[PDB]
Amino acid sequence: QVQLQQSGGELVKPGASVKLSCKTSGFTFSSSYISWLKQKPGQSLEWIAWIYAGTGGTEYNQKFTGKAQVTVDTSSSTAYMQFSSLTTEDSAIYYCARGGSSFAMDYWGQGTSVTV
Amino acid sequence: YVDVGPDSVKSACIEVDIQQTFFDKTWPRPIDVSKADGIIYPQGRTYSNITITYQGLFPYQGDHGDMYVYSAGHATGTTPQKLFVANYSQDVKQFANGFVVRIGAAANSTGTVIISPSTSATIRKIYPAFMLGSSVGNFSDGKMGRFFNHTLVLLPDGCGTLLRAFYCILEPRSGNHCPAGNSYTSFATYHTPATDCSDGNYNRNASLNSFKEYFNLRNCTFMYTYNITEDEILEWFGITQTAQGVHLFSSRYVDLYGGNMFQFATLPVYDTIKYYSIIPHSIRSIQSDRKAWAAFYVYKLQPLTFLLDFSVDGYIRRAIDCGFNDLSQLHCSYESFDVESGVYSVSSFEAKPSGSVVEQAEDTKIASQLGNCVEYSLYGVSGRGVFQNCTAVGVRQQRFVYDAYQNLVGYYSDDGNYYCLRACVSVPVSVIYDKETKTHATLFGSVACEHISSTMSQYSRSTRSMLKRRDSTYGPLQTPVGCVLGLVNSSLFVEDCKLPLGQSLCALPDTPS
Amino acid sequence: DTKIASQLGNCVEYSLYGVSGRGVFQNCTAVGVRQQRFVYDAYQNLVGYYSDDGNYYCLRA
Amino acid sequence: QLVLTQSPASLAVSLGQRATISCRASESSFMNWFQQKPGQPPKLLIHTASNQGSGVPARFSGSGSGTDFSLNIHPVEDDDTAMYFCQQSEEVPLTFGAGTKLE
Ligand SMILES: *[C@@H]1O[C@H](CO)[C@@H](O[C@@H]2O[C@H](CO)[C@@H](O[C@@H]3O[C@H](CO[C@H]4O[C@H](CO)[C@@H](O)[C@H](O)[C@@H]4O)[C@@H](O)[C@H](O[C@H]4O[C@H](CO)[C@@H](O)[C@H](O)[C@@H]4O)[C@@H]3O)[C@H](O)[C@H]2NC(C)=O)[C@H](O)[C@H]1NC(C)=O
Ligand SMILES: *[C@@H]1O[C@H](CO)[C@@H](O[C@@H]2O[C@H](CO)[C@@H](O[C@@H]3O[C@H](CO)[C@@H](O)[C@H](O)[C@@H]3O)[C@H](O)[C@H]2NC(C)=O)[C@H](O)[C@H]1NC(C)=O
Ligand SMILES: *[C@@H]1O[C@H](CO)[C@@H](O[C@@H]2O[C@H](CO)[C@@H](O)[C@H](O)[C@H]2NC(C)=O)[C@H](O)[C@H]1NC(C)=O
Ligand SMILES: *[C@@H]1O[C@H](CO)[C@@H](O[C@@H]2O[C@H](CO)[C@@H](O)[C@H](O)[C@H]2NC(C)=O)[C@H](O)[C@H]1NC(C)=O
Ligand SMILES: *[C@@H]1O[C@H](CO)[C@@H](O)[C@H](O)[C@H]1NC(C)=O
Ligand SMILES: *[C@@H]1O[C@H](CO)[C@@H](O)[C@H](O)[C@H]1NC(C)=O
Ligand SMILES: *[C@@H]1O[C@H](CO)[C@@H](O)[C@H](O)[C@H]1NC(C)=O
Ligand SMILES: *[C@@H]1O[C@H](CO)[C@@H](O)[C@H](O)[C@H]1NC(C)=O
Ligand SMILES: *[C@@H]1O[C@H](CO)[C@@H](O)[C@H](O)[C@H]1NC(C)=O
Ligand SMILES: *[C@@H]1O[C@H](CO)[C@@H](O)[C@H](O)[C@H]1NC(C)=O
Repeated sequence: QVQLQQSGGELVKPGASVKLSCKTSGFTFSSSYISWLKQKPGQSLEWIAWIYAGTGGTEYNQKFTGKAQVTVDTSSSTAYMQFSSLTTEDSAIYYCARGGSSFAMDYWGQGTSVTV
Repeated sequence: YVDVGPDSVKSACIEVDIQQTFFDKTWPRPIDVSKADGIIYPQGRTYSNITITYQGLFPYQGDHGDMYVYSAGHATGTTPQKLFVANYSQDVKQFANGFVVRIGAAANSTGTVIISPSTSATIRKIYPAFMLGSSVGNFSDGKMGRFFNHTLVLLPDGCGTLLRAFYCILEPRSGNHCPAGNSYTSFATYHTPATDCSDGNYNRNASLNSFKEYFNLRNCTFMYTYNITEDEILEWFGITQTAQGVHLFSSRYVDLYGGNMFQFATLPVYDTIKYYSIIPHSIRSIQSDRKAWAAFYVYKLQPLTFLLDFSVDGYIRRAIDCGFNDLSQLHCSYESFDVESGVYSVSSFEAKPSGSVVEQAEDTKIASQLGNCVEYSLYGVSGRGVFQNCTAVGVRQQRFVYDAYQNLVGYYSDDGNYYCLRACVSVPVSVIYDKETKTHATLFGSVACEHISSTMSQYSRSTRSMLKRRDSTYGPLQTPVGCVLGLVNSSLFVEDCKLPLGQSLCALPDTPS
Repeated sequence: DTKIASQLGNCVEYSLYGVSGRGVFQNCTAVGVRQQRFVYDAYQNLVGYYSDDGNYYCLRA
Repeated sequence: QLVLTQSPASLAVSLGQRATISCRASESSFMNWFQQKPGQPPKLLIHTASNQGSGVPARFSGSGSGTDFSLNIHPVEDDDTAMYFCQQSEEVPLTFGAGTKLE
């Protein structure tokens, strides 16, 4: 059984940074793309970035460039999403998912709540 | 920097199936300089009505070329699928002073469609794609052939109707089957003739756009387009690098129906190209639209001396690779072959050196090696030669005995032995040549036939094939003049062969049919 | 400054694409190679030149 | 990226009835369908227009090409109250449509 386990939420002020994480299991981490997405209540989901854990290669949604960094640590099977210079428009539930690129997103973490 | 358009928005790359066994065919298409194949017209001036001897960058006679095979991709018969390529992207070669390519060698012939060996089609000319640069290394997943910083890419597009020459930083994309993503083999370019080769509207960006699926183009310093007239004509094309830039040469604009290659463009690449490889390419055709493609051949250039025969129209229509054989060295020095006799002394056989002998009080066994031709260093005294166990000549205890010409005669070793030094021995050669029948035979003189065979590992010239044609079926024949191949014992007496061997011997020409 | 495109002729100094010398030009038929501009003889001397006016001139020094 | 429009905005389907939800792309076929139950992340239901996702019941059947895609949920359970979304994975940035609310 595939699982994606995210960290709990946090409250920060504008200008703050937040580091999100997503530990995964039930599959080889290094053989998968892990995507990070931003969602607000009542809204559709927007992709931020993906990383191929096996190469460390990434791709980003241009609206987040200069603010977001996606990274991995394959030794702990964990995907991370780092944001800096957060604003109030960044209060959202952030999600990790197994999928990215051409691969449909079959497995999702529970979501990490960040209020700025 | 240069705007070369937007990045591809595709989330993934096309999978590339590398299946070298299907491209493992034999079809050499060598350069024959006697018709001036592969000869690049000398730059800075012109001549006509003349034969000259010139040292410059040329391919050599008999170079078969590295064969590059492009092919149809996979298909369901209704739609194209994956790309199907040879393992060319990792085939990184030294650029040095440049290289040349023969394009469309098999054009208009019929042959295999490669992906399906039992299927044949009329063969079409396709232009080669290259990746070149000053530095190479590995990819993040361990694949070879990564070029660093700005890489020069020569990428034909528009189904062979334009050349895109560009110099950009290639930023690998991370999506599925891309150089920085999942399940990457080799990037390869492609076009899809079903939509890309529409008559009157070729997709002039089809191969550029596929390239862009694997790499983004960044900080481009240039991108130039050249147009290509579409035809199936045998074509010479090539590249060199100088202090002034990278020179692109072709027969296409100056000698389309001839083959002398001329410079047509220079690219502003001042970073010495040290490495290059062929970009693999696959055509996303369907089974019912599966064509055959001519392989292209790559031959290297190097500083060679050639005789170049310039016709009245200034084109080189013949050339002699002076060092190809013994007779060819003579032709260059003597201009032609029917000049006088063709019976001249020729370059000798060198010796063929062996591992060294080293001694010096101050890895095995190098104390001595007896013998044939060994390099040596004895108490600071150097040279190469064969040692012979022999009696001492003096003066004793002074180690090194020299001759009338101040050469080393012999040496007293620390093993208590005295050796005579004969330096190395060699095989002198002469050629008996008949300008009427266009044939020859050869002598090794004093060497005698006990040391003679039809093949040699000495050597005196790159090839002995003109003699082998007949000599491969004969042993050497020993005569009082010298040991000879291609002699045939006939027991005849003639007054004058016009090839006397001196003494009481004569080499008799055979009779024209 | 004009007319120095050509002057035929007797003995004129010249400079053509970096190639210098002095001589008389003659209107004559082309010898090759075409498009390489300057044709030289057996002694490496200039024989003739393809001008930008479309003409080929023979040089007799 | 690709912008998606969904229709209906919402629909009520009784237990045992079929729910038809459609998506229209502004342009053009790796269209995926997701189900986001209240309090949950989206779950994949359909991929590449018609294929079932991992662990997805046969009750969820998709189709589509070009710019026009659909999902047929049959039968609908009360437990299928969720937002249904189309997502486009062919191009990057990856995108989701507004979503349809199924009750
Ligand atoms: C096949 O691939 C080739 C690659 O060469 C494409 O050629 C390029 O095409 C793009 C447009 O599609 C050209 O980019 C545009 O050029 C316009 C004017 O070009 C001149 O001036 C610019 C000044 O920067 C020089 O760079 C250029 O060399 C020319 O001298 C610009 O006005 C455009 O600006 C607009 O778009 C850009 C984003 O692209 C914005 O940043 C600007 O603010 C503005 O909105 C643009 O730069 C590009 O120059 C061509 N490249 C080359 C090397 O020629 C073919 O078009 C493509 N063909 C097909 C069928 O797809
Ligand atoms: C494949 O087939 C094509 C088509 O026949 C061959 O192209 C043709 O090649 C001949 C030989 O060079 C060309 O003849 C030339 O015509 C010009 C006209 O002025 C003349 O000046 C030249 O001296 C010569 O006679 C012919 O024109 C050319 N066809 C076309 C359309 O240009 C091609 O060479 C074959 N390719 C191979 C690899 O065998
Ligand atoms: C050419 O590209 C290489 C790699 O793409 C650059 O070398 C890297 O430099 C960074 C600097 O921190 C190092 O961390 C990397 O490990 C280096 N990689 C390699 C492969 O050496 C190089 O500097 C670039 N050169 C230029 C002129 O841009
Ligand atoms: C194109 O040039 C820009 C700079 O003009 C490069 O951006 C720099 O890249 C180096 C790489 O180590 C960074 O250390 C610098 O901090 C970057 N500068 C800025 C302002 O971000 C850019 O990477 C070049 N493009 C490519 C593909 O190499
Ligand atoms: C590429 O990786 C292989 C892995 O064995 C290694 O042997 C080779 O030397 C590497 N090449 C470079 C240029 O690092
Ligand atoms: C190639 O020919 C086409 C014909 O329209 C022209 O538009 C294009 O600019 C030409 N390109 C070159 C490099 O000559
Ligand atoms: C080549 O030399 C011959 C010698 O008679 C001459 O007649 C002919 O015109 C010359 N052609 C050229 C191009 O100089
Ligand atoms: C060969 O070596 C032996 C070593 O004892 C020596 O006695 C003999 O004289 C040598 N041969 C000649 C020709 O001197
Ligand atoms: C040729 O044959 C004759 C036969 O008596 C022999 O004496 C002679 O030595 C032979 N010569 C060669 C070179 O074989
Ligand atoms: C003289 O110039 C004309 C220009 O058309 C040329 O046609 C003619 O052939 C030239 N004279 C000679 C001898 O070639």
